[PDB]
Amino acid sequence: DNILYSGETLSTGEFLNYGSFVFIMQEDCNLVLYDVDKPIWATNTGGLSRSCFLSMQTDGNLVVYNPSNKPIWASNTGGQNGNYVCILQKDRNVVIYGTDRWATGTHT
Amino acid sequence: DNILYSGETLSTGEFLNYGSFVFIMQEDCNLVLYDVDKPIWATNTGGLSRSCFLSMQTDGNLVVYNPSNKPIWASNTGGQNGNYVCILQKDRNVVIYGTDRWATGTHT
Amino acid sequence: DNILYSGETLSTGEFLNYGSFVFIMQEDCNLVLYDVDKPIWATNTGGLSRSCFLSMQTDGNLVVYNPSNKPIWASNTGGQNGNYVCILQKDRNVVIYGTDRWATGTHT
Amino acid sequence: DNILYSGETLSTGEFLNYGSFVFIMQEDCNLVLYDVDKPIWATNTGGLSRSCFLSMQTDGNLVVYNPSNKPIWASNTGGQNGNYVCILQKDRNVVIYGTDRWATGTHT
Ligand SMILES: OC[C@H]1O[C@H](OC[C@H]2O[C@H](O)[C@@H](O)[C@@H](O[C@H]3O[C@H](CO)[C@@H](O)[C@H](O)[C@@H]3O)[C@@H]2O)[C@@H](O)[C@@H](O)[C@@H]1O
Ligand SMILES: OC[C@H]1O[C@H](OC[C@H]2O[C@H](O)[C@@H](O)[C@@H](O[C@H]3O[C@H](CO)[C@@H](O)[C@H](O)[C@@H]3O)[C@@H]2O)[C@@H](O)[C@@H](O)[C@@H]1O
Ligand SMILES: OC[C@H]1O[C@H](OC[C@H]2O[C@H](O)[C@@H](O)[C@@H](O[C@H]3O[C@H](CO)[C@@H](O)[C@H](O)[C@@H]3O)[C@@H]2O)[C@@H](O)[C@@H](O)[C@@H]1O
Ligand SMILES: OC[C@H]1O[C@H](OC[C@H]2O[C@H](O)[C@@H](O)[C@@H](O[C@H]3O[C@H](CO)[C@@H](O)[C@H](O)[C@@H]3O)[C@@H]2O)[C@@H](O)[C@@H](O)[C@@H]1O
Ligand SMILES: OC[C@H]1O[C@H](OC[C@H]2O[C@H](O)[C@@H](O)[C@@H](O[C@H]3O[C@H](CO)[C@@H](O)[C@H](O)[C@@H]3O)[C@@H]2O)[C@@H](O)[C@@H](O)[C@@H]1O
Ligand SMILES: OC[C@H]1O[C@H](OC[C@H]2O[C@H](O)[C@@H](O)[C@@H](O[C@H]3O[C@H](CO)[C@@H](O)[C@H](O)[C@@H]3O)[C@@H]2O)[C@@H](O)[C@@H](O)[C@@H]1O
Ligand SMILES: OC[C@H]1O[C@H](OC[C@H]2O[C@H](O)[C@@H](O)[C@@H](O[C@H]3O[C@H](CO)[C@@H](O)[C@H](O)[C@@H]3O)[C@@H]2O)[C@@H](O)[C@@H](O)[C@@H]1O
Ligand SMILES: OC[C@H]1O[C@H](OC[C@H]2O[C@H](O)[C@@H](O)[C@@H](O[C@H]3O[C@H](CO)[C@@H](O)[C@H](O)[C@@H]3O)[C@@H]2O)[C@@H](O)[C@@H](O)[C@@H]1O
Ligand SMILES: OC[C@H]1O[C@H](OC[C@H]2O[C@H](O)[C@@H](O)[C@@H](O)[C@@H]2O)[C@@H](O)[C@@H](O)[C@@H]1O
Ligand SMILES: OC[C@H]1O[C@H](OC[C@H]2O[C@H](O)[C@@H](O)[C@@H](O)[C@@H]2O)[C@@H](O)[C@@H](O)[C@@H]1O
Ligand SMILES: OC[C@H]1O[C@H](OC[C@H]2O[C@H](O)[C@@H](O)[C@@H](O)[C@@H]2O)[C@@H](O)[C@@H](O)[C@@H]1O
Ligand SMILES: OC[C@H]1O[C@H](OC[C@H]2O[C@H](O)[C@@H](O)[C@@H](O)[C@@H]2O)[C@@H](O)[C@@H](O)[C@@H]1O
Repeated sequence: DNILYSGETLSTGEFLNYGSFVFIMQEDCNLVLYDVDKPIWATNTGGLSRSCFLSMQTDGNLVVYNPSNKPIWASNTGGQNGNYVCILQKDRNVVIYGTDRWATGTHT
Repeated sequence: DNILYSGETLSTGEFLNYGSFVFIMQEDCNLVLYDVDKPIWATNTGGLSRSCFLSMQTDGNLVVYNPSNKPIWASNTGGQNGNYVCILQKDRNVVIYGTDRWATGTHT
Repeated sequence: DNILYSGETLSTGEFLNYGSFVFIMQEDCNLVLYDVDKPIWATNTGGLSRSCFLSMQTDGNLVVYNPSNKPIWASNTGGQNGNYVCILQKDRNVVIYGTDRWATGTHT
Repeated sequence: DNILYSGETLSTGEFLNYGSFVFIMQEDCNLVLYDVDKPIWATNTGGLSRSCFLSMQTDGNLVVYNPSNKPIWASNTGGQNGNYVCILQKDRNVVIYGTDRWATGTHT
């Protein structure tokens, strides 16, 4: 999938993907955007811990947590509580949008 | 694709899709969300014109336009100018989120 | 997903999808190919049973089974035992190909 | 897309993708299967030419050609003329299946 919704987490080894782009939460705690095999962007936090998870929070903050729940890296975009999405876009940009402004209200 | 970015248009017959969900801009100008063959939601504007297109504007407004560029239906969420996305989500909700709060800045 | 591999089954309500095309195993036991809301092809076996499942067998036969495991419809392409795939193609054709002729051998 | 149909070609830089798997026809003429950034399989023909293209032929043969149309590598599965598909499967195997055994005949 190419979208991480607020309230969701990407566990170790999990990722967002689109075409040849992979945004992965690595086991060495480095969050990396790859274009095939080339690292395009990273949090540069590899080695600081093991088995981190990525959380797209309801306050709009994207945070990498270690098992002890200490924040290793954050987008520092926390703020208003609502619904947000982190998207790995077709143009290779990873963007956080929010909050929701309109909906059809057809959610199950 | 399941995302319509601001600055984009879905021409007549074009759509957003995810699994069995299809959000289509029909030729009879009705914008309909289908779950397989069942209409789940619609703007109920079929017959009011022919060959309409759907525009996700930079002001956050989702508008259905007829060829003469007159708005047939709108979400009425127009406002701040920026970047927005209209997503046909995995939970079957069609939602508009915006503006962008953070990005890796890796866009080509 | 747009591929049903041999050894797999699509339970009631499950489907293959690609763009606006949905090949679904309905609860009324009718196997239907939809292009948005229009039925393009069907086995025309709706009502003959309830809760059927679709099986892409290892003998290359695509069979619709009722709960009592009696074949309601079949492609009648059963034959050589091997690996087959039933694909809902981008050109809107649903095709069974097989057997395998070559592989990288990189399966987990 | 995760399927290369017979009669199609993947030009230089083009690829098949599924999840974190990328089967790419590189500009250095090496055909490589990547699992994120790790090479899982390759034809090991990098440097033998520039700007090769991958062809899934109607005779069931998968061939890497250089601009001068000389075969750099082949699966050597050429044979019966018909319809074939090369699939980058969900189980990380890249497999060629063919020929077609059955179809709904709903192709546009
Ligand atoms: O250009 C962005 C960024 O790229 C490089 O950082 C990304 C790499 O950071 C670390 O070196 C690792 O996390 C590495 O990950 C690979 O190696 C790991 C250790 O062998 C392995 O566990 C992983 O599976 C993966 O293969 C990242 O690829 C670096 O150039 C940065 O300076 C730069 O900002
Ligand atoms: O915020 C007040 C509201 O909170 C609690 O309900 C939360 C749900 O409210 C609605 O049903 C939806 O907004 C639902 O979320 C869906 O729609 C969103 C956009 O409309 C979208 O962003 C989500 O992804 C999802 O599809 C909320 O989850 C509850 O306490 C209510 O009583 C209260 O009024
Ligand atoms: O429950 C939501 C909504 O569903 C129904 O409206 C959707 C239908 O609206 C019109 O009837 C048409 O636009 C129809 O579209 C189909 O028929 C067209 C005309 O034959 C055809 O051109 C299209 O390709 C399509 O097959 C929509 O499906 C209705 O029950 C609403 O009351 C209700 O709000
Ligand atoms: O707004 C001021 C800015 O406007 C003009 O540039 C617009 C581009 O600015 C950045 O490069 C990006 O924001 C780019 O959009 C990409 O990133 C967004 C999030 O960062 C994302 O929502 C988009 O989808 C896209 O990936 C903008 O397009 C120009 O006049 C600048 O000089 C000026 O500073
Ligand atoms: O052109 C192909 C084929 O189309 C038509 O058959 C498909 C329909 O067959 C039955 O009528 C039903 O299975 C129907 O399914 C819909 O209705 C069901 C009952 O209301 C419902 O449970 C399903 O969810 C679905 O909405 C199929 O759509 C028919 O014209 C054939 O002659 C023709 O061969
Ligand atoms: O047929 C003889 C063989 O059968 C049993 O092994 C079956 C597996 O054999 C290989 O490992 C693979 O073929 C594997 O299937 C993978 O590759 C196929 C193409 O190579 C592909 O179609 C499949 O989808 C899958 O990716 C088979 O599952 C076993 O009894 C062996 O001892 C015996 O030699
Ligand atoms: O385990 C499979 C296979 O892996 C390795 O071969 C794959 C690599 O082969 C060559 O080294 C290159 O084609 C390389 O491609 C990368 O480097 C290129 C040159 O810098 C660059 O142009 C490409 O974009 C790409 O980044 C492949 O990755 C090797 O270990 C084999 O022995 C082994 O069989
Ligand atoms: O082989 C004899 C036949 O060849 C020429 O027609 C080729 C087309 O024939 C059918 O229309 C289809 O098979 C079509 O291919 C579609 O269906 C295939 C399975 O049925 C599938 O594999 C393909 O991907 C495609 O969807 C062929 O392309 C022509 O000379 C005919 O006159 C002649 O009888
Ligand atoms: O080290 C990374 C950042 O860690 C902290 O920010 C994370 C926290 O921010 C907000 O308090 C909430 O969103 C919390 O849920 C979240 O954990 C700060 O120290 C920040 O400055 C760091 O950049
Ligand atoms: O008939 C549908 C709506 O049409 C108009 O709104 C559309 C316009 O809204 C803003 O002015 C901008 O976003 C424009 O680009 C857009 O066309 C209004 O009449 C509204 O009340 C209607 O609901
Ligand atoms: O009624 C549909 C078809 O049912 C039977 O064929 C299904 C069986 O075919 C082969 O025997 C095997 O592949 C079995 O696994 C499969 O169930 C036949 O009666 C056929 O004539 C019908 O068309
Ligand atoms: O060097 C790779 C292979 O090249 C040749 O095979 C490719 C040719 O095979 C069949 O003749 C047809 O499918 C042709 O279209 C195709 O180009 C052979 O030399 C083979 O032995 C090599 O392995």
